[PDB]
Amino acid sequence: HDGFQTVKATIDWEHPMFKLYEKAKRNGKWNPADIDFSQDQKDFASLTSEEKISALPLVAGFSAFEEAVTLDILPMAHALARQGRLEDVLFLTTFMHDEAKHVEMFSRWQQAVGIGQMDLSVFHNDHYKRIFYEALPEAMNRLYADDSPEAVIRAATVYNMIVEGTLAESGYYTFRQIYKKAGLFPGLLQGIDYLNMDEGRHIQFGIYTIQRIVNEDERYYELFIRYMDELWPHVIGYVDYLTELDLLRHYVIKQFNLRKKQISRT
Amino acid sequence: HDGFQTVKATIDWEHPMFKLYEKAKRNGKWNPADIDFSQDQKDFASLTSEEKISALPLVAGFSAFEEAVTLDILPMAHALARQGRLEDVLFLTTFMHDEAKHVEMFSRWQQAVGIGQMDLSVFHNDHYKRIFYEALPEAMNRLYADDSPEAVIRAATVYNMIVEGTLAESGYYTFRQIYKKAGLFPGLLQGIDYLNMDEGRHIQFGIYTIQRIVNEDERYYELFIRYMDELWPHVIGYVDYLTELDLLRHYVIKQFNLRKKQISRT
Ligand SMILES: [Fe+2]
Ligand SMILES: [Fe+2]
Ligand SMILES: [Fe+2]
Ligand SMILES: [Fe+2]
Ligand SMILES: [Mn+2]
Ligand SMILES: [Mn+2]
Repeated sequence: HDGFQTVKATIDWEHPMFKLYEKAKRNGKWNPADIDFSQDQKDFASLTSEEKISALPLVAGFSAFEEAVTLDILPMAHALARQGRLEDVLFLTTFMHDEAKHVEMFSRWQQAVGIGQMDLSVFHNDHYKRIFYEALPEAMNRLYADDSPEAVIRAATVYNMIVEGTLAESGYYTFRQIYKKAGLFPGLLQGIDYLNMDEGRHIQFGIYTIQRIVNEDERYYELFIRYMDELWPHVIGYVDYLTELDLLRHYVIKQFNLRKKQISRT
Repeated sequence: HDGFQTVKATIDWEHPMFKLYEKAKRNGKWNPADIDFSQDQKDFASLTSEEKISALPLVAGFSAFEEAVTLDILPMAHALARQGRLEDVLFLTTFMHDEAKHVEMFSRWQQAVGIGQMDLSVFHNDHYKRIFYEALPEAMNRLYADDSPEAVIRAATVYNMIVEGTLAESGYYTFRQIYKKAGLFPGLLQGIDYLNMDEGRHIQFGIYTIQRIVNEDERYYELFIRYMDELWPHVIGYVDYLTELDLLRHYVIKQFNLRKKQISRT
């Protein structure tokens, strides 16, 4: 440690990520342990065997979505801390704790409805593993040895713009539509609503991070777009697998294109 | 990623660190942004120039205590995550966010009373830097390449048992005594009270971590005691410097001996 910013001076109170940190504390009070899952248990028990296995593929993708991102944000926090970006780090403590609650929430639902013992790994095909078992952890872990603008942009693209901002967002939108209409799983849907509010902040961090790097050299804009496209085939290839197993497809394309539009070449 | 625990099964609901994580969410709602510092500003302004410089040495040690530990817990989170200790990681998200609030709180006080511009690095002597600029970050950063029981015990000893559990605890106890008696700085003291409640949980993580490793091989008990003693000279050497510049001394010895007693050879 060369010194400490709050000894030499203070926090930068006007920093965008300090402002996001403040919002996260105000809006991040929900506790998954407070959700009543008593009705979700009766709902799941009421389902036919065939109706049961219809919910499980998305729920397997969910618990893994959340456990992966809980573990995989730590190298980003390390890299930004090493660059002295104290406000970013403060914000990322709320990011990481949010992901812990999301892991917790889905595991509490599984336990409540009685599928905790079932191994749901069956429902991750080849493209799902390419992203969540491979390209996500490789891009994040890179940052321990290579924190170049190229490496940070790629980490933020894979994690924030694709995993959270394209795939997970579409999955939760889809799952909510379906079961809100059925009147089923009110505990889980309240959980997803809280989760979606959290993830609004997470995507803003990804946008800020990519944009501040693009703002130094528009070459990085073309890197951003290329990594986005590089990843699309596996994004859709997981959708197809679930399908083979419609609205999920349409919303995913929309979200992917929206994320590109939130980054400006200049 | 080999798999995801909450896909294959669930969280271990009975794990001690899951229970500590639950407590942290219940008891970790305070927000430093809600503290009224209006009276602290008038108090500091009322002090004579000489009374002012009496508070500053401890406050410089404080803002650095907290900024160092915010950054320096990340390698422990990485190491335990790599070992698949999901419940420990969940808990450590509350640990890291608590430290962010502690950094924030002290920086908000400095800003409110009008010392934010002053560089307080003057008040870290040689032993303070040995611990906080050197031995703390080296022991934590080691865990990126060496997560052996020896390395984890040493990290937990330096960070949790010495930095937090011996020095910071004694400093806050001392500072509170003094100013509570004077009727001064009620905002700061409310901040320290909240901070002290948080740090109760942090020390329990350190104890759990050391004890679970000692429980595999009592050789590690003698390592624990030796690292504790290795560090004492610099612990007291910072006390002496502040003194030269009494109750702080007495409480520090007590806390040091208490921390050893919380680890059992068997
Ligand atoms: Fe997220
Ligand atoms: Fe395919
Ligand atoms: Fe702490
Ligand atoms: Fe000395
Ligand atoms: Mn999430
Ligand atoms: Mn602290």
